Amino acid sequence: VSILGQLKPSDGSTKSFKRLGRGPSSGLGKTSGRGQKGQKARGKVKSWFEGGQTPIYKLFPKIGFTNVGAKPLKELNLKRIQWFHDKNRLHLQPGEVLDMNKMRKLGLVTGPIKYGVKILASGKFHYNLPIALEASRASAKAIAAIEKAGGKFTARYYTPLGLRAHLNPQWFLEKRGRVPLQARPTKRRDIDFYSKEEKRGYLVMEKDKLLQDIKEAQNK
Amino acid sequence: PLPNAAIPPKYALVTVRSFPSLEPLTFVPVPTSTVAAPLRRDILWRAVVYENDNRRVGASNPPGRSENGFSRRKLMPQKGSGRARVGDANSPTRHNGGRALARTAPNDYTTELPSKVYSMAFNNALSHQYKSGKLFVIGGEKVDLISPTPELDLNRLDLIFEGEVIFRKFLEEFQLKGKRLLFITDKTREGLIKSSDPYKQKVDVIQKELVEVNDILRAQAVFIELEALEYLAMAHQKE
Amino acid sequence: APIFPKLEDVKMHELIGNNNFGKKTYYVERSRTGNLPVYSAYKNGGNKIITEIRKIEGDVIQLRNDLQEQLPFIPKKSWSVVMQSKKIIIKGNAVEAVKRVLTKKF
Amino acid sequence: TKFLQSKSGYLIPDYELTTLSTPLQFKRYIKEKILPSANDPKLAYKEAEPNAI
Amino acid sequence: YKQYFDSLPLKLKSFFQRYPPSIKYSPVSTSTKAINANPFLPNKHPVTQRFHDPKYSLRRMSDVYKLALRYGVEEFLPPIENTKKLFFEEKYNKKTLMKGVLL
Amino acid sequence: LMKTHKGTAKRWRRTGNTFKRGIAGRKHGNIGWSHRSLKALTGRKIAHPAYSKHLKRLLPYH
RNA sequence: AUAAUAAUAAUAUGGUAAUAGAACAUUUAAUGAUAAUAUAUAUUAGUUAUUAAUUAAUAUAUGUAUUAAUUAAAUAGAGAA
RNA sequence: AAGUAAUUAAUAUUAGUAAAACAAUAAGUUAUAAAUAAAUAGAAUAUAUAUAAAAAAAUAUAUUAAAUAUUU
RNA sequence: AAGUAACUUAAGGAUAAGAAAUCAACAGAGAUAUUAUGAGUAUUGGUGAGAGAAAAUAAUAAAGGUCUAAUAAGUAUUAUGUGAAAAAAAUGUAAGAAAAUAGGAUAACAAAUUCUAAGACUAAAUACUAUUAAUAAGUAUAGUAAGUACCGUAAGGGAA
Ligand SMILES: [Mg+2]
Ligand SMILES: [Mg+2]
Ligand SMILES: [Mg+2]
Ligand SMILES: [Mg+2]
Ligand SMILES: [Mg+2]
Ligand SMILES: [Mg+2]
Ligand SMILES: [Mg+2]
Ligand SMILES: [Mg+2]
Ligand SMILES: [Mg+2]
Ligand SMILES: [Mg+2]
Ligand SMILES: [Mg+2]
Ligand SMILES: [Mg+2]
Ligand SMILES: [Mg+2]
Ligand SMILES: [Mg+2]
Repeated sequence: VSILGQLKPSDGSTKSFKRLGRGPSSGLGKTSGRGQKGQKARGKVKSWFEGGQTPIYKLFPKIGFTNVGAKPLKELNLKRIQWFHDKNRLHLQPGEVLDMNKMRKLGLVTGPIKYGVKILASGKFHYNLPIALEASRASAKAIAAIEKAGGKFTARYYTPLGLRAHLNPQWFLEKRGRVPLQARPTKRRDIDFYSKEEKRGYLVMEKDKLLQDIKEAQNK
Repeated sequence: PLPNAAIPPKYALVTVRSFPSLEPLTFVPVPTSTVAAPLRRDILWRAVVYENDNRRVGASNPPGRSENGFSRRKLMPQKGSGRARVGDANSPTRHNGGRALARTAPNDYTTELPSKVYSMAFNNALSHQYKSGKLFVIGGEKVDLISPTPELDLNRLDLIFEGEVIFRKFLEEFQLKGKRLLFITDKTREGLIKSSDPYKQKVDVIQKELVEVNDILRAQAVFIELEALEYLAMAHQKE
Repeated sequence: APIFPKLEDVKMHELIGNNNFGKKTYYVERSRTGNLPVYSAYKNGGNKIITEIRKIEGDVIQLRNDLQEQLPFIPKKSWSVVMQSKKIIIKGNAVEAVKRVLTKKF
Repeated sequence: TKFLQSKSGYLIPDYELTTLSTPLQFKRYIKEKILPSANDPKLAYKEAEPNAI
Repeated sequence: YKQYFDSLPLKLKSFFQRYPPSIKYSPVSTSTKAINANPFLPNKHPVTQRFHDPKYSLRRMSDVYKLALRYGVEEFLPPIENTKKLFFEEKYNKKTLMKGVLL
Repeated sequence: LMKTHKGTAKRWRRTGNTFKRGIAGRKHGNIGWSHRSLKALTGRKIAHPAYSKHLKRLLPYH
């Protein structure tokens, strides 16, 4: 009558599981795939035990360290952007700057963004979009490509919280009718990076107050 | 080029009716994806099985040698007895003892399924039902009716108490006495449920949001509100 | 916008059995993003490399034949169609070619 | 279609309605399907055994 | 206007109930038994010169201030200035960068 | 749940499919040996297939 | 360009530890006709390349299958403690 | 009267979706870029390029990316 | 293994916790409780066996804030002996501060942030029992008898 009593899974989906210790002809009879009489045959021995020879872990020297101050950026290639543009899934007349937030909205950069996005030149030879771009940084080649295109890149700084705010300030608004303002850089290295002209940083391209303040301090 | 590259038919007509009898009022065009999907029984199987798994109670709780009542005393000394060696009286080897590899308290049989797949399965079920001709849609207020809704009968999917009698009459008319039926309703039509409860064994009455693939598949004839149907379609859309 | 349009909106050739779609014709739906459902796959531990044409409505066999006609340099015996899910698997990594063949029609 | 149903006594499945695009076609369908069961009652379609012969 | 007031958050309302704007609370620390004594400041008791811990623990006070800011009603609270807590835009403006940043 | 063997993690690091490790043998007792020879004992090295399985089991999240 | 069955030619078909593939019995859940001329279990004699099922006779129940089949699962198979 | 369950990891097969997937309250997980101990470094037939040691820049070693089109 | 078993003491329908001398990072949050993620990440270990956070975002939750201290030294802190495998807060022994112009918080110092110890109350989510209702790919050797017969001096064991 009903289809309910005649449903099968797709061919290749399911196998029979191997039934041990259930008679000899089955194939996994008495010893049930264990062989004879070892430690293995009954007790548990850690799979990676080495017999007592110094193990692969214990032999070699331990190396390096994890930089906890490190912030790995999501990479995003010019090529991808170009592809998106070609498709027509890239709407930028409303918002003239393609910021990280904008990218994420588009799909452009997918998954979660923790620290920020680095732009990279994969399809620089075929890139030609006169666009304002913003990200956490970009490779020199990428920058060059952008400039050739008649585009405009600047590299901004975002702390985690700041970045989060940028990505979706709507949430923030919903929460406490406000968006948290952008933190200044404080780590010296970060400051240096944003000062650098070649990196195309937002401290010198916007002529920020912070730099000026620093200069003043130095003077006095 | 590629010859034979046609464009597919995107709609399908489902005749809206009036639930005490079933007099056709209008045709409504519903999309092909929710009512004329090709029958992919494997997808259906994935859904149904999943549903069953989630429905399990899982109360198999035999006593293991830990939970079994006996003491930990070694019943007989290791040697000197001339008998086989014995431990505590909880070993599964002995008749009174625990069970080996016991299953314990609430057994969890729940499984996952991608939402999209589930939606597809639902759609497929509906399509199957429609193909069978055992899908019947009931409605009125929302769409323009070609033929005017008759008097003494409404489009709400609702009704000694008289209602029960009416229901019985309907059943008699439609040759579906013994067979199981499924009423998919937009809201709690209490009256309808009351009417049906004499025939509870063969009648499912389900709120929109809680309808299951199994329930549709099980049912020999389904009666659904137009609004409810629309909602379902929206839920299991595609995008 | 609406899930069900009004009866007046729908035309006669948009319903089932009025296109003659079942008789030897087919249609390949594009993905959500709007790309051709042709994909590379690396099976059996990255060792074999196949291509897979997916979202096909109608007669897959006919489609396969048409594809073969279009691009004959891929041998005939390396075209494996599965009927349960209606998708056609090609032995090599010839995705680009397939895409090229496709786009021009739909 | 409604008229046909009413006069006939047997209601047609919505799928059929959707498909068939002419009165002649409808008639043919009816002849194929519902006529034989009307004449011979034990030749009818019991749902419990769909593969019945 | 009354309706609007009612609509406001609960904590703020509660605060208003016991510390209304009708009275002007002193900016600087005071006697603990004066009626213009600021809840947010550590006031001192006359008998036994012991600074009482603020009638509003700092966190709570901060929260209240934030709430006020959100609905514009900053001025109807007593003044915070003598607690070293500043908020949002003003804080950003008036912040002397750290010795480590400047040099 | 299952967890990384921290010792192994400290020694080994994930590079694409395989793992890399520091050559053993360079810590001391180096003098008298030719510096061109000891060049080989510096640098990283890739995991032998024999032991890849073990490594995988050791560090299931790398 | 498939499947099922049947041909022709060829090659292959011992097997412990072990690997791989395919079935059957039992019990439970989902779907489910039917019927005392029916069913279930048992004994005997048949039948089908047969751990199984079926046929006939016989005996005992029982107003009658969780029955055929497809899934899901297992306290799923015992001369070896 | 004896290979079971829970929480994980890796491989395979099939299904769904697919340059994205799951979840879609927001997060997050994996994929989308390789490399390095780490750092402000990072992709046009290869002989071009990327990262590491080296360096003015190449070479040299390792791994990677890169071939009227439709991204992995 | 493990602050687990065990022994001992004391309270309640629940107990504990709880309105920051907290977290954080120069932008911020805003009591506890414990679940997802974060994360088997940081941290740590005869650097073996192995152990392993927090911020943050989500749920669950209730009106969740609110004075009952004339605002707190032998207290903070230091030295020394102990002390939740990672994160302190505790504690025996002696030394022993300061008034918001002041304290605490980070190996250390300088900046800057943040909180106010040595006084307090607190529903809800939670644990366990008992009853009722529902659902059982649960049990008739997990289906009511009996803690009986019987065994042991006893604790205790324990049938059909
Ligand atoms: Mg064997
Ligand atoms: Mg041996
Ligand atoms: Mg043996
Ligand atoms: Mg062995
Ligand atoms: Mg053999
Ligand atoms: Mg058994
Ligand atoms: Mg036996
Ligand atoms: Mg035997
Ligand atoms: Mg309490
Ligand atoms: Mg208390
Ligand atoms: Mg522990
Ligand atoms: Mg004090
Ligand atoms: Mg206090
Ligand atoms: Mg006695």
